[PDB]
Amino acid sequence: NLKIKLQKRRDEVNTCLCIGLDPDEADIKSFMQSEKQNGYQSVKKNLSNSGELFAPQMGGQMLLATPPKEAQEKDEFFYFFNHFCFYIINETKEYALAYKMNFAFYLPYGSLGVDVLKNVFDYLHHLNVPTILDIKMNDIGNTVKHYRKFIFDYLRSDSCTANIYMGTQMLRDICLDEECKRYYSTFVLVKTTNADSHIFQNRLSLDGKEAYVVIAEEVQKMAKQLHLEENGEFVGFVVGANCYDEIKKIRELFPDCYILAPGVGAQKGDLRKMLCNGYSKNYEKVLINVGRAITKSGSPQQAAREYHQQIKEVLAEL
Amino acid sequence: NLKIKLQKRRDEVNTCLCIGLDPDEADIKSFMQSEKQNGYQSVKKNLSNSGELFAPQMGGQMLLATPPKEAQEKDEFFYFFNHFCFYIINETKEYALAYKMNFAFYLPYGSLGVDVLKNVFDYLHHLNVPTILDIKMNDIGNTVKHYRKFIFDYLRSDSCTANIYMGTQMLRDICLDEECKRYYSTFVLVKTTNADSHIFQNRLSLDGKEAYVVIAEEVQKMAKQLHLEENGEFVGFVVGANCYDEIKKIRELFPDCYILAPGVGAQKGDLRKMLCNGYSKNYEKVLINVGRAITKSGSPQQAAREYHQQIKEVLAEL
Ligand SMILES: O=c1ccn([C@@H]2O[C@H](COP(=O)(O)O)[C@@H](O)[C@H]2O)c(=O)[nH]1
Ligand SMILES: O=c1ccn([C@@H]2O[C@H](COP(=O)(O)O)[C@@H](O)[C@H]2O)c(=O)[nH]1
Repeated sequence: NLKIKLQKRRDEVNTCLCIGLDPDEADIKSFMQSEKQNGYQSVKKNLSNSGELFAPQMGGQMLLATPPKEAQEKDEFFYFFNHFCFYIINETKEYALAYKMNFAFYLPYGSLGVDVLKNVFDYLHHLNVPTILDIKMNDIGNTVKHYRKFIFDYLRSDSCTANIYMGTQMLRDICLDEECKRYYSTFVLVKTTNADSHIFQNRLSLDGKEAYVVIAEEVQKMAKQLHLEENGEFVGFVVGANCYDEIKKIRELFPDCYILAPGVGAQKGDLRKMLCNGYSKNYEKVLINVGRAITKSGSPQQAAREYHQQIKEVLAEL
Repeated sequence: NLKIKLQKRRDEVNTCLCIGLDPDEADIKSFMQSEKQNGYQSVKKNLSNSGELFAPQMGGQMLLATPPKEAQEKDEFFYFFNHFCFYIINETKEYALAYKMNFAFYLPYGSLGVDVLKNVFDYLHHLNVPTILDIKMNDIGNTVKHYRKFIFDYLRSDSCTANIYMGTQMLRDICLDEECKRYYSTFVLVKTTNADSHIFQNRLSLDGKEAYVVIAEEVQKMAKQLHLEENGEFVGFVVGANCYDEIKKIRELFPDCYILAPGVGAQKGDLRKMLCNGYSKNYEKVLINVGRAITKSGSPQQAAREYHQQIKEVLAEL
């Protein structure tokens, strides 16, 4: 159960930093270039530092090797995609409460990237680090059951994100299995980081309440009807790191809620302002996601350490 | 460009029936059982009737063969998943304006199902039948670019579905490539078929207008700013087949809009009532999606022919 897992992890790493692992083609190609030049230094670390060492299920023999030849363009790309991901994990895991992998990044190459994603989730499962698939899933119940199988049975993710524009009944098919015997956590989109996010989230309303509030309220009504919390799980909220007024409102209305807050770093969200406004003494309840500001930095480990330090200093103020 | 493609196809098949291809585990297993017993009758048709015959890129040699042995459980499953999909297509293509494949169904088995999905889209591309990926995509622009690559470059889909809870700016990154030189169509969720769909879509409002209307209006404002229609493309709307009041309102507000209307068949939507309310003389502008009522019927070809007939009779009334 996730609530205990997050609490245990929080005490181990003393942070609420969530590392975003969203690799793009340039990331992979660049890592490949630098590894070819430095003689595969980061892959060597991946192979020794995976502790009980990890055995990838998808292309394990080739990943655990010398690298594929340049003539094998697909295999080479798969090798360097997997090892890029493992490199980020190994460079940053000491500083991470969780990892969030955005599904979109693992799709442009067809099934190749899904095998990578499987190896990533399997590695995180090996390390027992909390995991989130940013899939923003939304559909009718029958279809949602199939998303559930992929996210929770196949990837064995700890949580995912969901978009509830359709209604809250969909939560019944993502947060519970068929038999009503296994329970899963999700984070519902409430306020997003994009510039025009107010157009529906704030401008629409009911009975004096902005849409994002109505969405949050209805979500927790459903979470209570599903008995998630008695079964060690929760429905959390995605609230953008640049959404200062909203994160304050959400923490006020739902003191015990779990918030996932992307937007610090590449998107210029004010970490200190958001963490202050969103603060919970139980600080696993504000996951501060940082992707590109770590994965595209000269030194992912140093970047992660820096955010870890900032968050520590801000938590101390609070 | 899609608008001409749909018009041409409409004149060829004289219908607006959109076949949903959402195979579940029971569908695949059942097809496998019956093929083993009838001596692979449907696969034989798949192999001869694919015209210039189709050559699958993913596992083509094994798919074009005798079937895999039962000991090879994964290969067997892939073989029967692909051939189930090809069977539905071959049994129904004479009656289909388009096919809509819901992404969720192609995920529970990991990368295996994505290879199947690639072969499905590639076959439809071979046949030049209009295609829709029901992915309900929603994210920030940077991430949306990666969904675009998968949907439009990799799968070469004609269109997809999108959820615009985040805002309409996201349309810029799904409907246009980076260079602003290729244009793509999408259908935005407006009104959905699930029982509690009114909770946000109708109960939220702005200035007397229900949410689904505000969403539609803002969508078309953005579609016009993107110049899709001058480039042969459109942003359409998903409006449930059981959403009679809303489909009427949407057709009234946007006489020239393209509607995708799921819900007939398994979900009990009233085809005649919806088609009447949503009617356009340009009848490719109401795609009536029917999935399970065809794919789980004793005879997909007969089921498709029946819907084809009903739609013809209703269009004649109108
Ligand atoms: O409102 C939201 C919801 C989700 N994300 C996701 O969070 C991550 C932000 O990554 P980065 O900007 O830190 O690289 C990406 O996966 C993005 O899709 C946002 O940025 N904003
Ligand atoms: O409001 C919506 C939006 C999408 N779909 C999708 O349309 C298809 C309906 O299939 P069926 O009920 O005809 O089998 C499924 O892919 C489902 O996910 C709906 O049913 N309703």
